[PDB]
Amino acid sequence: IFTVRWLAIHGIAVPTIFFLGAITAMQFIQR
Amino acid sequence: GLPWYRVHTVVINDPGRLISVHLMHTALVSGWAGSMALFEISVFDPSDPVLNPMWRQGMFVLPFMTRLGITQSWGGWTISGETATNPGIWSYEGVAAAHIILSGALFLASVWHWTYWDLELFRDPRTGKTALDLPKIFGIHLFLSGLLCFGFGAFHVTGVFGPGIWVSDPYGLTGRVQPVAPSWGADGFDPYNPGGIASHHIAAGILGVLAGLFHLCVRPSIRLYFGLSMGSIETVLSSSI
Amino acid sequence: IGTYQEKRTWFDDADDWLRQDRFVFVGWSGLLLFPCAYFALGGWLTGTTFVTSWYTHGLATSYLEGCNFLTAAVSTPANSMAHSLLFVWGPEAQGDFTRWCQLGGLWAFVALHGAFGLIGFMLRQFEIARSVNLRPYNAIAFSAPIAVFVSVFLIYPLGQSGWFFAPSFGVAAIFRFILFFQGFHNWTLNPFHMMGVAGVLGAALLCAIHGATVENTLFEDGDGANTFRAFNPTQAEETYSMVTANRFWSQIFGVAFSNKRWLHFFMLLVPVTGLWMSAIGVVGLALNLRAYDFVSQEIRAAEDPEFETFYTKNILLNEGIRAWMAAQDQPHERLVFPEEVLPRGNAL
Amino acid sequence: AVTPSLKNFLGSLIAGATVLGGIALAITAVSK
Amino acid sequence: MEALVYTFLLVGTLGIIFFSIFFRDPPRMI
Amino acid sequence: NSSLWARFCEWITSTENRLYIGWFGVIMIPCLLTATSVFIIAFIAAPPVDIDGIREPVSGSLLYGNNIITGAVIPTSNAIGLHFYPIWEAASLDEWLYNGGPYQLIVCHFLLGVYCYMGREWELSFRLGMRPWIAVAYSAPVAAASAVFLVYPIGQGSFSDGMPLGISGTFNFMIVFQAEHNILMHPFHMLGVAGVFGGSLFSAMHGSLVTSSLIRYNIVAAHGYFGRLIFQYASFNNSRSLHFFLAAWPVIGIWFTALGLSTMAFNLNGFNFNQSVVDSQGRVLNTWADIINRANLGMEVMHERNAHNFPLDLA
Amino acid sequence: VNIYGLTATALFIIIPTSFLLILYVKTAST
Amino acid sequence: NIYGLTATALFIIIPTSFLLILYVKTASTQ
Amino acid sequence: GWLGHASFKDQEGRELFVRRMPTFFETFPVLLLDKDGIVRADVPFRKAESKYSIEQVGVSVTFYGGELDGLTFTDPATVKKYARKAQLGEIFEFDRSTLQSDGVFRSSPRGWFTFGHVCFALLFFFGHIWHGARTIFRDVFAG
Amino acid sequence: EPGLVTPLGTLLRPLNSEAGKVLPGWGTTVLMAVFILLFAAFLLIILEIYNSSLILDDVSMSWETLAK
Amino acid sequence: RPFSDILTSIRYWVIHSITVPALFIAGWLFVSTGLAYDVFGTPRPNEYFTEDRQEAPLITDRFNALEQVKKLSGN
Amino acid sequence: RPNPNKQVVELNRTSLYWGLLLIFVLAVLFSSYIFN
Ligand code: CLA
Ligand code: CLA
Ligand code: CLA
Ligand code: CLA
Ligand SMILES: C=Cc1c(C)c2cc3nc(c4c5[nH]c(cc6nc(cc1[nH]2)C(C)=C6CC)c(C)c5C(=O)[C@@H]4C(=O)OC)[C@@H](CCC(=O)OC/C=C(\C)CCC[C@H](C)CCC[C@H](C)CCCC(C)C)[C@@H]3C
Ligand SMILES: CC(C)=CCC/C(C)=C/CC/C(C)=C/CC/C(C)=C/CC/C(C)=C/CC/C(C)=C/CC/C(C)=C/CC/C(C)=C/CC/C(C)=C/CC1=CC(=O)C(C)=C(C)C1=O
Ligand SMILES: CCCCCCCCCCCCCCCC(=O)OC[C@H](COP(=O)(O)OC[C@@H](O)CO)OC(=O)CCCCCCCCCCCCCCC
Ligand SMILES: CC1=C(/C=C/C(C)=C\C=C\C(C)=C\C=C\C=C(C)\C=C\C=C(C)\C=C\C2=C(C)CCCC2(C)C)C(C)(C)CCC1
Ligand SMILES: CC1=C(\C=C/C(C)=C/C=C/C(C)=C/C=C/C=C(C)/C=C/C=C(C)/C=C/C2=C(C)CCCC2(C)C)C(C)(C)CCC1
Ligand SMILES: [Fe+2]
Repeated sequence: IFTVRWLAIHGIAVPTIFFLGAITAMQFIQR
Repeated sequence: GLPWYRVHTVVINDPGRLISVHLMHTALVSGWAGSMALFEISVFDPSDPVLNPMWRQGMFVLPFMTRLGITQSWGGWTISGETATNPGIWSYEGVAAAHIILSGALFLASVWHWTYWDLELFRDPRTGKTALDLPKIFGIHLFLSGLLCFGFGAFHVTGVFGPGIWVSDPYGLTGRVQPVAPSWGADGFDPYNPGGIASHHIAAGILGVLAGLFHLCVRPSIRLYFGLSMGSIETVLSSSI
Repeated sequence: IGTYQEKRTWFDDADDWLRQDRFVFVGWSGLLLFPCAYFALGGWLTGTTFVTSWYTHGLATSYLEGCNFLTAAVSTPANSMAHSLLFVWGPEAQGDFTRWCQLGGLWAFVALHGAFGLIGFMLRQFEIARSVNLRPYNAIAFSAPIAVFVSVFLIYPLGQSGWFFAPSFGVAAIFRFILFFQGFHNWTLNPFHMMGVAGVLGAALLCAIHGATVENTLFEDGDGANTFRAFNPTQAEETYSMVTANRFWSQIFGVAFSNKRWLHFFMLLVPVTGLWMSAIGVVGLALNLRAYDFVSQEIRAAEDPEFETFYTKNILLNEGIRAWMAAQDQPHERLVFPEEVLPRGNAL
Repeated sequence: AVTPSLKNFLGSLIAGATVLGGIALAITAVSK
Repeated sequence: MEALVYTFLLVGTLGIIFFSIFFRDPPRMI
Repeated sequence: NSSLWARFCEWITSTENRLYIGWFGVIMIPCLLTATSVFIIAFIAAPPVDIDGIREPVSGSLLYGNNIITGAVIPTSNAIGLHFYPIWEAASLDEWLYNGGPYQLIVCHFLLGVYCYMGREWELSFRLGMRPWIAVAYSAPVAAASAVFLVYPIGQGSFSDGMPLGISGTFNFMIVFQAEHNILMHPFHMLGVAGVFGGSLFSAMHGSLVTSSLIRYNIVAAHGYFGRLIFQYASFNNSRSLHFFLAAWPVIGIWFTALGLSTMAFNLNGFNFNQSVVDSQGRVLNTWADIINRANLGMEVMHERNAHNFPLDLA
Repeated sequence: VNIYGLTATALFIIIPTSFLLILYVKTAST
Repeated sequence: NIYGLTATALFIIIPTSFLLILYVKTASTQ
Repeated sequence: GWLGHASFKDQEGRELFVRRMPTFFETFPVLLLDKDGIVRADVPFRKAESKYSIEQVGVSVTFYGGELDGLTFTDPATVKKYARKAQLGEIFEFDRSTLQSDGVFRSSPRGWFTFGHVCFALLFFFGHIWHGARTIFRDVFAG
Repeated sequence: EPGLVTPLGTLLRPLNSEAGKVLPGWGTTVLMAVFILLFAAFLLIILEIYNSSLILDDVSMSWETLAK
Repeated sequence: RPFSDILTSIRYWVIHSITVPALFIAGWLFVSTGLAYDVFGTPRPNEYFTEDRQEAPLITDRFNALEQVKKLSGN
Repeated sequence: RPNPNKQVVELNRTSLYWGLLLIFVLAVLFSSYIFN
């Protein structure tokens, strides 16, 4: 389960989705 | 045969021509040093040392000679503008002539070593082939380097036997060649502390002597010997570069 | 197991595990490449997404502040820091994180971890080449990008007053850096940059011609019009006619390649030399050793008021760039230029 | 005399040593 | 003087190009 | 035997000549030689040319206190505009020199020469039984040259805005163009830069990989090496596909950058991002785009010293 | 106009040219 | 001095290059 | 020789200082500014009209120490020339006739040494890379 | 065939004689690694002191050190 | 476990459908709650210009920049 | 004693043309800066 492929994929994916959500949220803050 | 960029590869497989070629290069370097010293001494104008110093007249090798003690000249002038009481043998012209003579001697030695390349020293008695024990050569040369470093640090910079190095005030108003007392404290690692140079050279000479003795006595490990290609002359070139 | 058939230790087991073939080749150099490159990318992204440059440069550069992809960057530290390594535990940041990010240390973090990632990547290329038993010409080629990165991001800021004058990791920031060199260093006139641009354009030209020539001299190795399918990767026969291409290019241009090895080595050699020469030029710029002016033409222009060349017009444009840009480019100088002293074409 | 900068430097050294030891422990454990 | 030097350099480069185009080594066994 | 014309056309369309004199060649050769001769003569010696049209000339000849770097063939005078200015239309040869005729002559003959050069490339491709698409690849630099020398003067309404034929002229033209149009912020210039950098990268990589695999025609080991390196297995395992990609990348990049040039020729500039990030009160916050704007403003004020006389640069 | 520039240019033109001619003649004779 | 220095340099270099080329041509065929 | 320290004061007697030239700028405009930092005078570019020109504000220069000790010039041309020469730091006398000096600055041996040795180190990096690659891959290179 | 013989060569023969001999196993590689780590720490100390990123009370890190 | 088998398995889908939206809402809250402005020190769109300075900040000394950045920020 | 390590350098006409072109192009590029 905890193979190197899993580590690489999840380490690249989890921050990616977190930052995508962050950017989508920042799209709506009024200036 | 070989392209124009491999012509010097013919020397890789025999030590004698390697010695000759290295001697030739060293002779060329010494000759350049002597010639440049003579040229700069010819061009230098010591009339005004406060508004026309050496760095204002595009001097390159002159500051390097001045840094280690050589200040007087055979022309009757010092670098501080004062008259030369006694120039002595070790003057700018003397240093240049010494370098030229060394270049010539090295050139002659290079010619001799090129002529006689087949020497029994380079052949291993086990197989009768040209082979060099690189670890032991490195040990000997490291021992020599450590000895020279310790000597320079303890006898020249310190002023016990040699003249000393150049020391100046922070604003560069009154600077002269003075002996320095080595500083073994934390301030010895301050780059602007002159005593740090002497302390460094003494300590590094001692450690280099110890390391040379070690590398002279202890043989390398087989794993390390094969991993780093210690039997090949080209790895030494890469590490040295 | 070696030459003398000796025992096995921790190093042997680690070597067997690390070099084991899989989807993601780790290798010995992986331990250096993967974390450093990962943190370089992460720092760049988290800086261009949240961190600002208000306190270091007086600019707003982030997605949070309202900048888009083109006008977002990780700005360099303030000029007050000079050449401080700017560690998070360093005396400047005193261990604080939010101050450290606010103080500009993230640029140093990204740059240093990226440089070590580049070193690890070249080591990985060497390891792969050794494993596959091939000459490591790829590492020799990759030497040039490392030289360019070292010259521009490390040596040049060290030669200057601090990290402030380093390029900032952003599109508009890179454009600012380019215009700054144009205005101040006259970087277009430096012969080393000329040789570098010649090498880069020649590399692009060689790529285009090689591709077109190979694709337009194929052998009819199959049926149909789609030639891509008429190729067996395991075949031992050449897929294009070298003789026909040689004759065509010798009759069109005048000289043509006749050796495949020499041709591909030339393709390798041109861009590497170009960027190495560019790196040497930037190294020269780091010490203000500028190929700025031609003394003869400057003297002639000063003496003769009717003497105009494109060189003098370029000099005037550089002066205008400097005067109109230094007011906001370098806040630490606190320059306040009156509107009456700024160079300006009097015609209006 | 000890200095806060020196204390932070020693903390950085021990932190880097711990990171390197963790990497070594991980590769040793996975290897066998 | 310098203009003559530049002209000589350019003429020499063009002559080298001409010689390379025409007086080339014939290619064999491409 | 055969008539005179038959022998002439056999000689022209002969692959036994050292250099192929195609039917496109019969026009390429005279135009190119004429342009070369005029360019060399003007570069070596030519009087100052009134580029700005405001009765002040600039010198760009070696015999007029210039060197190789700063020498150039000055573009045509602004007063001429887009009018055809051949030699026979000038009252005297010295007037033709003063107004800047040689630039126009060289540009026209050179454009004709390069078009016929592309045609000749196609022709010799046809005569040797090759697939005729080398000319398509060659069209990208041809398109760029046409946009630089012809389309931009047409859009701007004068030949004085074209690229001078000199090393310093290139830099002056680039600084002018960035000042007036913001070339750096255009997506097409970004695509051109990407194409050039990628061309260099792929050239170096392909050369290294092929040379390394030419042991005592590329073997499959290089594909495995590339797959292991950048984790792109099966991305390029067909030699024809790889070489087609090598040809396609820089050509497309240069096509797009030339199109961006021709687009700006008609006053369609790049992206504008000055005064975008605004404080809550309403104050403007500077951005790197604003520093680029400041540099452009500095370039623009010293653009023409004594040519303009109205506040806005409509020309 | 300085002697140094002209002599440096002349030497840089001539010496590598002589070296290359030496090597080419050696190759062609063999 | 430019005339004399240039003449001396050319007289030293060119004939020596010619002689060296001839000798290297000769020495190639053992 | 040394011309002595130059002090600039306007008609009101307020002390003014020239903004020293930073290392980046090949050419820097000359600005006379008060102790607070607000610019009080400047040279109007080349052929521009100004409200803070040297003659309009009436700036005077006094020299303390050096060759010109005690002198006080008021000619606007002289004041402008000395302000231009003082924006570069201390004012010195030069004789650009013995060596036919061009007038543009050169670099000290420090800069030349640094440039040469950094370039040599950068090239020797590639040398190390190439020779190490040859050593590690001797088998494939030889045959 | 034998090479040339010199008294200096005879004297220096033992230095180059023992060529190719190795110590079986890993030898003293661990000691080498320890010394490398110590040298890296020392170099970091030097670089930080010189960079002013590590301030020590005794050191001054300026030209005024020459005034001591 | 080829990627085809990875996609096919329903356990991966059910374990990711409870985590992916969790991460998305975590990021959305991180932006919305204002924690991003605090952790990274990015000024809020109302505190760019404080009445004390009304101008862009300019750090002066490196050693004492820790206090200077906070006093400039108004903190 | 004759040296076994004996080899001869070769330089075909293409290499000569490349070298001449390189040196002449370098001279052309750097002459303007050398003369100044
Ligand atoms: C004993 C003979 C001798 C003596 C007394 C001198 C003395 C001098 N030489 Mg000369 N020289 C000599 C031999 C000698 N040279 C030879 C044989 C050569 C040919 C290679 C030269 C080539 C030469 C040149 C080209 C120049 C001089 C210069 C000088 C002057 C400055 C020296 C200096 O700054 O060194 C400083 C030396 C160093 C900084 C070397 C550092 C060595 C590194 C750090 C060692 C690192 C590797 C080490 C082994 C690692 C282990 C360390 C430890 C563990 C053991 C001085 C008058 C200069 C000058 O102005 O005179 C014209 C100059 O430009 N010399
Ligand atoms: C192999 C991977 C790798 C590499 C090469 C680097 C390299 C670097 N990092 Mg990164 N980093 C990494 C992994 C890595 N890091 C990881 C995994 C993390 C997450 C924890 C970080 C987090 C991180 C941060 C947060 C920062 C860095 C920084 C740095 C830089 C300074 C390093 C330093 O001062 O260490 C010094 C220490 C060593 C080099 C260790 C050497 C140990 C010696 C050899 C032995 C000494 C004896 C031992 C310690 C016993 C001590 C005894 C004691 C009790 C007296 C440098 C570019 C800093 C930087 O430059 O950013 C601006 C910084 O702020 N890194
Ligand atoms: C300690 C330094 C050192 C030493 C001993 C060597 C030794 C060697 N190198 Mg290495 N090399 C070095 C540094 C060194 N190199 C550096 C720094 C670089 C990067 C530039 C290289 C790049 C390099 C390559 C790419 C190749 C070698 C090759 C070789 C071998 C043959 C060289 C030859 O015949 O050239 C003969 C050279 C000429 C006949 C003409 C050279 C003319 C140039 C322009 C220099 C002109 C003289 C110069 C101005 C003098 C000043 C030098 C400066 C340092 C002061 C030989 C084993 C070759 C090899 O091993 O092939 C199998 C090879 O392919 N080297
Ligand atoms: C681009 C960088 C680069 C690359 C690709 C290589 C590549 C190579 N080197 Mg060279 N080398 C380099 C830089 C480089 N070197 C530098 C800078 C030095 C110091 C002068 C050396 C010294 C050196 C020696 C002495 C030898 C090699 C050897 C080798 C070969 C074996 C690999 C090896 O030993 O790696 C060595 C490891 C590295 C290059 C990277 C290690 C990086 C670690 C993580 C240190 C990090 C410290 C710390 C975290 C930094 C924090 C402080 C920071 C903020 C300043 C290979 C061809 C050997 C060889 O060819 O033998 C046949 C050999 O004997 N190299
Ligand atoms: C802008 C131009 C440019 C870019 C972007 C680029 C990029 C790349 N080239 C690579 C390779 C190469 N490039 C080569 C020759 C060249 N490359 C050139 C120009 C470029 N090369 C040129 C001109 C040449 C001719 C010599 C070769 C010969 C190779 C390879 O072998 C290699 C490859 O296999 O290609 C696929 C890859 C190395 C990946 C890597 O280091 O992973 C590790 C990741 C690291 C180290 C992190 C990078 C850290 C950087 C330095 C700092 C952070 C940068 C930010 C994250 C992004 C900044 C954004 C900007 C807008 C500022 C990567 C795709
Ligand atoms: C009076 C006069 C004349 C006035 C003009 C004055 C004037 C302005 C002169 C200009 C001065 C001038 C020359 C300036 C340039 C100076 C300059 C920048 C020099 C660069 C110097 C230098 C060392 C650069 C380093 C980088 C470098 C090595 C660049 C080399 C670039 C280069 C030569 C690229 C190759 C270009 C090119 C045309 C390649 C074509 C190759 C080709 C024919 C392939 C054909 C082909 C393809 C196949 O695929 C196959 C299969 C076969 C078989 C085959 O054949
Ligand atoms: C109508 C068209 C008329 C001709 C158009 C112009 C053609 C010019 C051709 C010049 C080729 C010169 C090659 C010499 C060296 C030579 O003879 O090369 C020969 C070489 C072929 O070598 P081989 O493949 O035979 O080599 C086999 C190996 O075993 C040994 O090399 O051709 C190339 O490398 C192609 C690259 C040419 C690159 C040319 C760049 C352009 C010239 C440089 C810029 C000039 C500026 C002048 C400014 C004043
Ligand atoms: C090009 C160049 C370069 C290089 C340089 C060099 C390297 C030089 C060298 C030089 C040299 C290297 C020189 C030498 C010289 C010498 C001389 C000039 C003379 C001599 C004389 C004499 C007279 C002597 C004699 C003798 C002797 C030897 C001793 C004994 C006795 C007798 C007498 C025998 C570079 C790249 C850097 C860059 C710049 C330019
Ligand atoms: C720094 C660091 C840290 C932290 C954190 C991290 C490491 C992070 C990372 C992070 C990351 C790593 C992130 C990432 C992100 C990513 C992203 C965010 C992406 C995005 C993308 C996009 C958005 C796309 C878009 C597009 C495209 C391109 C395609 C299609 C079209 C479109 C447009 C859609 C710490 C302090 C702890 C430690 C040290 C280091
Ligand atoms: Fe290919």
